[PDB]
Amino acid sequence: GAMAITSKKIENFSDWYTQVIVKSELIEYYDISGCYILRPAAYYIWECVQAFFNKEIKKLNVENSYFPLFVTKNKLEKEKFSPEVAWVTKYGDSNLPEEIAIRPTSETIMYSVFPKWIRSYRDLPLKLNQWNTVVRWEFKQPTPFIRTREFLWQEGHTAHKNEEEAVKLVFDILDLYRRWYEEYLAVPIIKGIKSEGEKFGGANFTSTAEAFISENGRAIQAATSHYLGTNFAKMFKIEFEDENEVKQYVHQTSWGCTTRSIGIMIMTHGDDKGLVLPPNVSKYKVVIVPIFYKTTDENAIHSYCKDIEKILKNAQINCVYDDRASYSPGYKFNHWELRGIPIRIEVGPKDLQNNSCVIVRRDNNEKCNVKKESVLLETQQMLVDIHKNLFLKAKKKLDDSIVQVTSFSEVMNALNKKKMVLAPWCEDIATEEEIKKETQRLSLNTTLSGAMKPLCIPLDQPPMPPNMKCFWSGKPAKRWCLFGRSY
Amino acid sequence: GAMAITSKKIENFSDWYTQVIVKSELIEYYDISGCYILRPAAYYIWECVQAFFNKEIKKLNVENSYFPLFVTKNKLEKEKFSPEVAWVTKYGDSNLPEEIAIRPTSETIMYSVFPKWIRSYRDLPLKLNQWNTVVRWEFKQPTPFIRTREFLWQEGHTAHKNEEEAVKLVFDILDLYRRWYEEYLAVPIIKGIKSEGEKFGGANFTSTAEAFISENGRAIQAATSHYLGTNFAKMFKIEFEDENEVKQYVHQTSWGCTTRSIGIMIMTHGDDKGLVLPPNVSKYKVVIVPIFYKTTDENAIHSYCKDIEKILKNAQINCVYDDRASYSPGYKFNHWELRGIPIRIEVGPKDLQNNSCVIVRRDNNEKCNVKKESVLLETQQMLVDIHKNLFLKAKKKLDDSIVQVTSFSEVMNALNKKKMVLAPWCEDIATEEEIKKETQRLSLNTTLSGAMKPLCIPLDQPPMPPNMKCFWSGKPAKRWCLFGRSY
Ligand SMILES: Cc1cc(N2CC[C@@](C#N)(C3CC3)C2=O)cc(NC(=O)Cc2ccccc2)n1
Ligand SMILES: Cc1cc(N2CC[C@@](C#N)(C3CC3)C2=O)cc(NC(=O)Cc2ccccc2)n1
Ligand code: PRO
Ligand code: PRO
Repeated sequence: GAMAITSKKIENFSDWYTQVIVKSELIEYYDISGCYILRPAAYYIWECVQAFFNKEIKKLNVENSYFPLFVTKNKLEKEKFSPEVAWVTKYGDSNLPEEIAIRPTSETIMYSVFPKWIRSYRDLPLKLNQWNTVVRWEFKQPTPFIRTREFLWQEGHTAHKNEEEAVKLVFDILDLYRRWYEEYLAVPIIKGIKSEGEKFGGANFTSTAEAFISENGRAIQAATSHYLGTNFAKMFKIEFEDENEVKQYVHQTSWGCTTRSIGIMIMTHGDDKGLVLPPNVSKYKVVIVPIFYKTTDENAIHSYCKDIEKILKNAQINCVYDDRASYSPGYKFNHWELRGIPIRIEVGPKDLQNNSCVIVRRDNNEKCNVKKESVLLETQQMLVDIHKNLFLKAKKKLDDSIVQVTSFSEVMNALNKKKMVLAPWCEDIATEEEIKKETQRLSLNTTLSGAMKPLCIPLDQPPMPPNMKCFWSGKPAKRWCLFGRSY
Repeated sequence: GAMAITSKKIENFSDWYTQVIVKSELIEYYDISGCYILRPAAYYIWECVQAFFNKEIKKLNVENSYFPLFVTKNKLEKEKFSPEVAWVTKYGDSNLPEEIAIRPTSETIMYSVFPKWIRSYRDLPLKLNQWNTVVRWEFKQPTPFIRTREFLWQEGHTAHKNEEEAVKLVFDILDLYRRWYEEYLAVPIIKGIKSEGEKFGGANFTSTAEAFISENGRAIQAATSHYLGTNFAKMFKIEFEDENEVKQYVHQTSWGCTTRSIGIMIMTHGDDKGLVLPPNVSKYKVVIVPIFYKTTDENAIHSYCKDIEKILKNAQINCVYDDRASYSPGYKFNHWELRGIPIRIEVGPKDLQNNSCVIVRRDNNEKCNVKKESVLLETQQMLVDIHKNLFLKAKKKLDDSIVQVTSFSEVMNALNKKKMVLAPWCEDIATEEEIKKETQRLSLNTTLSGAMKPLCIPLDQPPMPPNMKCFWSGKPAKRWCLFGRSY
């Protein structure tokens, strides 16, 4: 009975995951499949990254707005997601006069009105962002945080007078996403360009951040930044009069990150005692647990712990003193380890008379004795050191998951050691499907598809030797590409 | 042509309103009726009040969460909004296996899972809040901000071990709503209790803040705080084991405020030059406009204005220097008056050599000469004074809209001078419909209904004389009640 996780992360990944997100109180399941309740501990992470991203995109002059949840068939025909689109058809027990659709993304909704806001070069750039939810009602297997039917995200859309400005903003955003994942979630990502078979519909190109879950060998797209060029401008007639009084199409970007980031964080840092949180996204940085070794007095210990609590709160470090008289210290240790609190301070009589206390890190369980008036400083530093540790332990694990190959015969082996492969590729779009269908075929060897897809063409390219040929088709290769199984 | 408003507020209210919200760039209309785009200037107000409310409800230990947008028929039967509920019935061109509903409110969605979170008195109180959007797909006439089919709001839900705690939280929330409207929107409200015909379905009682628009004589409900008692607990089986090991029902509250607050603010402070913003919800507190009286040099004036801009930004007062070479100073004055900026600073050559500048308040258009090194301080104070002025001018207008009456014969007259009436009332629910139907009948005398409804029973009650009888039914009266036309 007790608590904790009954599956080990390295042995039954999927069940370890569902156990962790339910018992850490991040998530509640719901009676519609693919929909989940975000309880306060998870919503707090989202609020944290929201504050960071809002502050960074105000420096780029992006402004927040809110657009409607619904779109008409009329405006949806200008883009001619068709099966992922949910249709509202009645109110109460009577039918609507015209059925309407719930947004899977806000391109058509927003660009239906862009033309009245953009008429001349004086109106550019236009830079909008929304924090909202979208609905993609697919019938594949959902995964909490990772792939859901309704999810929270941010979506930004910009319009510029030329291509250079737009592309610069695309890559500025992509580095903001790098920081979102590193400075707050302590998660390393790889920047790259999607192949033509995988880019956003209507984009000129799609840039992307990719993460990897090494325990089950799967890549996950972490965020995207599309250069749309003038494609949507042509569809929606977003013209402006330039400084030579010539009509031009705007050059557009759109970009998005979702609550999938939370999932990625859990899958990277979680362990067999459960959740591990980077301090910057944990509401409580410290939990103080008292220990009464049948002590002659509770109240010296109560007094001491609340002294430590006010030391910590005066310096704006939010913490909690678990003084519940009903539970034992061991119960409390596990209760807060499962909920991911980064630092635990224990005081017993032994520590009280040495004017000391025990500090325990949640990441490596290393315990340290520290004098009372030293605790604040040693807490601050150690919070910092926890982040770096999490990050670098994840960074190493990312680096050691990429096997460089030059022929298809090396590929299946690497996939079955739970790796991605970096391979020379001709980038012809037909080969994408072929590679998918062959890797799946040779996967006869755990609920998700064995196909390997192109994940991204890394921005950091290794040199392409002179006559190096494509690992799949034998044609002359153009670039190095990442392939792997994904979510 | 030019710009501005072609209708005066006191003569064609509804058209003045639509002109103001479109031309101040608060709102864009959409091709689905009753749905509106919140452009950045309006969304900024919402973000402001969001920050205030988040900080205040964290002091009450309310925690933010996110629940799904959809509910099943199954969970919707436990509450047996039926016509306001939109039904999703297909994805793409295929039908869903079971149709699902979009939330008009989250009671049934959240309380379907409350029972697994509340099992014992140790689990109470439970305090949740959501920032989200809801859909009420009615076929009455929509009004931007005021009554829409999709709107943004906050909804809080709490569960307590007894009635006293729950009721205390109800009225704590109601005073937070009072502060939201006063300290940020500079809008006075009246606190009261809804009559039994107007309270939330399933509530024990509904407390409410009401506002009044004196230019067209209409009350608007500004926010609500419901004491649900154990009604929803009985429906959803939210039981807990108390400290005497007896099974008890939780006592619940729910409470909400929407973007209707923005509308109320516009209707209170707007004038014939357009929008008037309280500084605390304006992104730009100050706009600096340069004036070149055919000056021998632009650049002394450019230098001076940017000096003033850095004085203002160093002290964290966000402002904008309108240096567009194309437009005249008069154009710029109207451009920023229409957009509601509270303070305008003008510099011409005359002012530059006196080392002075002109400060103009947006509320009363009063202009004042001020020395350069004095500007910061005189800006700060004047921002403050603008708020109080707006508030008290609105407060007076609220007070002078209530006529106290004792018989029905006085009522129609007061309604036609655009007043509310405070009347002695027996509070029998039947009379509600009767009073509605009679006032509408006698309204033959501008697109909205002439019926007068009970708005609220004020918390601030005048004394009820000994044998005072109900103004409608002649029965002995119980309390004083506000009645009027509403939105
Ligand atoms: C939670 C989450 C996230 C995301 N996506 C999309 C790509 C992206 C990135 N990068 C967004 C564009 C920015 C991302 O995170 C997508 C999703 N659901 C789905 O696709 C639908 C679905 C539902 C159930 C099963 C299978 C599929 N669910
Ligand atoms: C913008 C906004 C606000 C609010 N409501 C509700 C009461 C409340 C208060 N207090 C909320 C509970 C807190 C409020 O603000 C309600 C609405 N639409 C509607 O009723 C539906 C509708 C749509 C078109 C025409 C006529 C009616 N639209
Ligand atoms: O869904 C996507 O991938 C793009 C980026 C956000 C809006 N549309
Ligand atoms: O809609 C209402 O009036 C209540 C308060 C927020 C949730 N339900």
